[PDB]
Amino acid sequence: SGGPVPVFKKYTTGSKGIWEKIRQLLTLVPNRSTGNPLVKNYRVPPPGYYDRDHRRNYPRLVAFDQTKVSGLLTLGSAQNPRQSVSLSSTLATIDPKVVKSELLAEGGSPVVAPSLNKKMKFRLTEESEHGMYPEDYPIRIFAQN
Amino acid sequence: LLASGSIGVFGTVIVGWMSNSKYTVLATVRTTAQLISYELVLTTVVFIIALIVSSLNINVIIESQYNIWYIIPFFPLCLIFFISALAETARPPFDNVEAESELVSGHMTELSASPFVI
Amino acid sequence: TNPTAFAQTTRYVKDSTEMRTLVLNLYRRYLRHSRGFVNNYNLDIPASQVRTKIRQEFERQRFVKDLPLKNVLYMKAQMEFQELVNFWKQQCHVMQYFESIKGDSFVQKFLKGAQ
Amino acid sequence: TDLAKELVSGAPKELITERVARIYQETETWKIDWDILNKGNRWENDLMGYQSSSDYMQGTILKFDTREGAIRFAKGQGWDYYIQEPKV
Amino acid sequence: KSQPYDAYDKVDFDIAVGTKGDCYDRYLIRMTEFRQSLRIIEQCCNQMPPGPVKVEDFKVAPPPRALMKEDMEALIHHFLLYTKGYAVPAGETYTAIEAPKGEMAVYVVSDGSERPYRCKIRAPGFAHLGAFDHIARGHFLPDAVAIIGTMDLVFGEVDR
Amino acid sequence: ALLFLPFDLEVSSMLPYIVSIYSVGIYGLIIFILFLLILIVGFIYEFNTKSLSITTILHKKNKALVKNLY
Amino acid sequence: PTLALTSGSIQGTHPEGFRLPRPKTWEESSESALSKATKWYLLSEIFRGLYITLEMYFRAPYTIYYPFEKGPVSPRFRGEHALRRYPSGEERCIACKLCEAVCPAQAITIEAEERIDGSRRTYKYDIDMTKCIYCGYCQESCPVDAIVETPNVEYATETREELLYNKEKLLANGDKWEQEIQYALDADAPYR
Amino acid sequence: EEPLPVLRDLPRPEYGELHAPVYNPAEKYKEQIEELHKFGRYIMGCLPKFVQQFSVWKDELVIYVAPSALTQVATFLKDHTSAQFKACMDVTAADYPTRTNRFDVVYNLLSVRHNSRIRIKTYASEVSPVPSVVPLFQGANWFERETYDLFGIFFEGHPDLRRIMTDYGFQGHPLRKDFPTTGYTEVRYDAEKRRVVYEPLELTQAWRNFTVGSSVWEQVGDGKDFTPESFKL
Amino acid sequence: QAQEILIKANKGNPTGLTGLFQHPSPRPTLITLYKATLKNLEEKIPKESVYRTAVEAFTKERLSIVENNEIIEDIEKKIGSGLVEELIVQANEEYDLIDKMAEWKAWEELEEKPLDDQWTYFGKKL
Amino acid sequence: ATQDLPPISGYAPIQWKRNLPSRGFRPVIWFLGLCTATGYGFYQISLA
Ligand SMILES: CCCCCCCCCCCC(=O)OC[C@H](COP(=O)(O)OCC[N+](C)(C)C)OC(=O)CCCCCCCCCCC
Ligand SMILES: CCCCCCCCCCCC(=O)OC[C@H](COP(=O)(O)OCC[N+](C)(C)C)OC(=O)CCCCCCCCCCC
Ligand code: SF4
Ligand code: SF4
Repeated sequence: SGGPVPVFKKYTTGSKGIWEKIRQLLTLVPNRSTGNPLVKNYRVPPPGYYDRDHRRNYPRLVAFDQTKVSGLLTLGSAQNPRQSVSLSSTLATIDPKVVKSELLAEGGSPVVAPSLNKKMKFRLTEESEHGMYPEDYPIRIFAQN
Repeated sequence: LLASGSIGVFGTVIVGWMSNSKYTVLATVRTTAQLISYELVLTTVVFIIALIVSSLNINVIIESQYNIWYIIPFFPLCLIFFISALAETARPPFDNVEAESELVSGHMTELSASPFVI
Repeated sequence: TNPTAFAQTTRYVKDSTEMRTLVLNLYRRYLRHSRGFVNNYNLDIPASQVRTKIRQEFERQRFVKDLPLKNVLYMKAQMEFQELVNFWKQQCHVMQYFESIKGDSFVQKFLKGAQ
Repeated sequence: TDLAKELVSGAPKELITERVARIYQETETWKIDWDILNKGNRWENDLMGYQSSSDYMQGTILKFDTREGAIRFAKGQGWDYYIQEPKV
Repeated sequence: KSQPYDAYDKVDFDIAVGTKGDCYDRYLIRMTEFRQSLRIIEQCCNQMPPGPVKVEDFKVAPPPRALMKEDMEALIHHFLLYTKGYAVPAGETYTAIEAPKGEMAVYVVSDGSERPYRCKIRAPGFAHLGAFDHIARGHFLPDAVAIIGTMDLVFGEVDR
Repeated sequence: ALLFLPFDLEVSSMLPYIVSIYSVGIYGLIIFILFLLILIVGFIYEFNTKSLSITTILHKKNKALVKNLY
Repeated sequence: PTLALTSGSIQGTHPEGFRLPRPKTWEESSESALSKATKWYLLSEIFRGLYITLEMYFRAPYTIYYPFEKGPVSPRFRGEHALRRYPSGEERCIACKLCEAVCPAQAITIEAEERIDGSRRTYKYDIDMTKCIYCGYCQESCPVDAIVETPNVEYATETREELLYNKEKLLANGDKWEQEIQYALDADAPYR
Repeated sequence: EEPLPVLRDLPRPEYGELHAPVYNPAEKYKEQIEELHKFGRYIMGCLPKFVQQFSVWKDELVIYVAPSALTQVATFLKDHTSAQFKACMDVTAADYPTRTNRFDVVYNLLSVRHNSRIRIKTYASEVSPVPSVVPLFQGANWFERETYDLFGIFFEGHPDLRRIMTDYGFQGHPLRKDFPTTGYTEVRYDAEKRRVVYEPLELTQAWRNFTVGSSVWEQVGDGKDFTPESFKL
Repeated sequence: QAQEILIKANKGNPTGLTGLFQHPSPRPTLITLYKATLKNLEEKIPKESVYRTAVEAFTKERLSIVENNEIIEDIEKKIGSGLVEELIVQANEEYDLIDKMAEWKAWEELEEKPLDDQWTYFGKKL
Repeated sequence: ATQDLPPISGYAPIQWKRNLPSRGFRPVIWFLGLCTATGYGFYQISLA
């Protein structure tokens, strides 16, 4: 948790002597550093086959047109079995009980657009948690819950 | 002192006048409407000080502050004077005369060499 | 959103006759702004010269035949009108637009290098 | 095929007339490229030996799929061309 | 969050949402993006795992120089990587990431060749500048600067 | 700009009272306050009508969408 | 079970308390009228803003004094292209044309032939430093570390012609910067 | 009042043998491929007349329609509450000269509500117009102008279509395959004319073509199928 | 019959999302517009059109859930498609589509058939 | 050992939440000071 941190826990140039106590009396926030890095620590020493293959097994490119689309409702599926063959005529003459299981899900209810990530669930947070602006500021903070 | 301030105000509005119209004449109705308005507030502040000493002589005004400095009684006026002092000179934050991000160099975009120095 | 000055919707015209009348008005629009093009771009050629060049431009390609290619030629010529009238092309491009431009015998081309 | 599409492609006048495009086959697909210029295709720069050029179509090659597809394109643009039949 | 990628699911951070849709709100969101980004940097430093830094497939990555000059298989892939390049299997893709400006995405078509066929780049600054007319209408000339600034325009990205 | 001319003549006409604030005594002070209260009504009038505001009427108009079922 | 029955999702579910509360009116402000007026009239936040700026006036500036001092550099720094050389004196480069192929900006021009001794070397090797992007594929492509980028950056020239580096100019730098390139390589050996 | 540590002197773990897992990334899309196939079938169910075909690559869904059927499908994909694709992120194109309709106009849509993206792909020729999606999305006003400028595609119904990426008075549409990468002309300054003038192209060094030593062999094959068994014959 | 249904208000309390004011009397107005949707299907869209079946699959489902719940919060939570103000928008713009979809006759056969080579990418059939 | 890895304990937490504590006396005190400064000032002017 990123609470306030004293000056002597930040790798920066500090104050030595009575000037430290002068600084802590004049500066508005005594736990802020000057920002100059620590010369004594910061950058002190300078910098001086098939089992493991997947590209060849990339998912294939298969296109589903009106001809093949009609075949799933009539013949069924390759898991649960049941030229130009137009779909529009098939929808005009076919059993709605085929529709309520194949062409639709959960009793004809329309299929909500598939989420790119299901677990994107948000919750509204509060000031004492995220340490951000108080309530009057015109933003709100969301989290992943 | 106040009269000579007015002449410089009229001196500035000449800068953005008739020298084509790209950026100087954009900041001349803007300029004139600024250092006109604050010249009211600056003038009133001066007179209120002169009212306290009943004199229009700067030496009398200076010599009459022996036992008190008008920063103590007239602290609001000093802020108001300085705010008006900034705006009259067109210094920032009241610096839309030469609005660098808006009017390139403001009214001095045409000026170069000696006209700029003066 | 607010469209700019001298804008027209891009429409696929499905008539031979309507395109004829659209072009005719367009040619007048160029001639109406003949004085402006001289004063806007500070062209060295007088107003009559620009109309002469505009006429040479319009006379040049009046014999096209394909309607699907008629709309494309009307669409882009509209852009040329819109770019020029709105004063968008720089001064140099208009000066060089009118500053562009008989062959030589085989001996002349043989000697220097031909192409 | 009958369309004068050259007035919409914006290509210079020299492509229609003074340039020749070869439709060849290097082993399953066909390609189009323009034959080299008579002079000025490649002259040695006298400063650093760079291979200078005035031909702007030297670096252009179009990968096609079928022969008739390439011929359709060449007629569509109004391009002069010839076809090189590969040896069997 | 919508499409996690590159060890963003592992870390935790809070997104910021405004309420008024003006420049001051977008400022607060951008300032919050400072601290939330600094929050992840602590997590990335702490949670750093060991191991390799690139895929150990010589066909899509150069082999180490200690091994290029020792192993005949290593030198061949070094020679082949830098002259012909690796070939991308055919397909098409549109991957969008949270760029600092916004949604930046590339549309890439692979023609089975070592060179991409089509590379369209979605620049977040491109679309925002289009909405300048909708946003700036009715404001004053000084407000034009404020609107441009809050759009975070970088015209190298706009005119890609 | 036009309203600067009145208010500037008001301020610049208070000069006589500055150098004579003593001798005129209370009588001048009561006259001086009246000379302002008359000009305050001018100040009050411009305050109410919002004459100084630049105003934004040419744009920033919105409406509520309403279904018109038939 | 999901909300597909109602054509909704758990995604479409806004969090509890998503909707805004009622906005305050003038009677619901914590700071009294006098308290707000004093902050407003006396410029409380501006004066605080001034003080914090004055804090930085008593801090050490970050400025360094070029050219008397330089900023830090790393052993991986990509600067002036340079052609290296063996200790025995023979050129490291054997004219792959790996150089001419990788170069994204096509700034490398190589022409080679059999030397007199027969060992494969190149007689032309030109870099158009005005065309180069200092990408770094020079250094990575070499199987003999013949072309490397020195940590130098101060070589600006009056005439652009001086920015076309032929072989001799590249070889001159390779000798002139050899000891420095030793610092760079021997400090970056483990990570390659 | 305590001294700061030195991080270089902190104790560190020692790591030896590495076991980096090597498994097909396509496994994490096993459900994603399954979800999207139904949704495309659903759209074809709701639009038998317009949805010619569709295909799903990993977590991406593509809808192919004719130019006539473009605005109709995009309106359905915007308003229909099952698929609320309110934002049109990208309007792109590409050139494939072999086919009669060489161009391939793309439409990437974003659904903030349902958290998904779709791709409407409608072909276009050098002369066949495409209806503008401005009446649905005003955000394509600048994405279409880029497509017209770089391809010449004629967009039907654009409120104002013109050049947005090329120079004023530029000739030709660059992103075509027949357009040379170096262009036809380049500019310079001519002192006598006292202006910057266009001139025919001249290269001191021509663009060397290194594609000649390309691959002559096959690189990638069919691959491994991952189609969910519910979408097979 | 001359009626007026309030789609979105132009004043009042904000609803988090900018430019989306709080609807004064949403719950019956949602019920009215939801009911008017089912009337529009019965007049324009044929029976076999799966778009018609897909509208009722959630219009009846949601509209029934709205009536039982008398708290505005509970209407959103169980339907799970955002705020109440947004739920008005979803119902309204879906109503217009029923008018437009019937005009298009999108229940018919494929109007324009693609050519042979159109949907093949780089020679290999998709 | 032969790489860059964070320490076993990691590092101490960093400060990242907003930390802007206020300063100065309450506005009433500043207001009261302004009155006294005026109240004392007009006593000195009046004496003069
Ligand atoms: C009796 C008491 C006497 C006090 C005399 C002094 C008064 C001064 C002005 C107070 C009112 C004011 O600064 O107002 C602020 C005004 C107008 O703000 P507004 O339009 O009302 O918006 C605020 C709406 N609120 C009420 C909801 C918050 O704009 C400004 O930000 C002006 C900024 C001026 C900066 C000048 C810097 C100069 C620094 C000088 C020292 C280094
Ligand atoms: C001799 C004086 C000269 C200057 C006169 C004007 C000063 C400004 C204060 C008047 C307005 C007011 O009332 O400010 C009040 C405000 C806000 O306080 P709050 O939010 O209620 O505090 C919260 C709750 N506490 C009280 C528990 C903390 O305080 C300030 O932030 C004061 C700013 C600090 C520095 C000011 C001086 C910096 C300039 C350098 C001069 C030394
Ligand atoms: S550094 Fe890169 S771009 Fe520059 S010359 Fe070398 S390979 Fe080419
Ligand atoms: S990679 Fe090295 S050896 Fe090969 S051509 Fe380049 S510099 Fe010469």
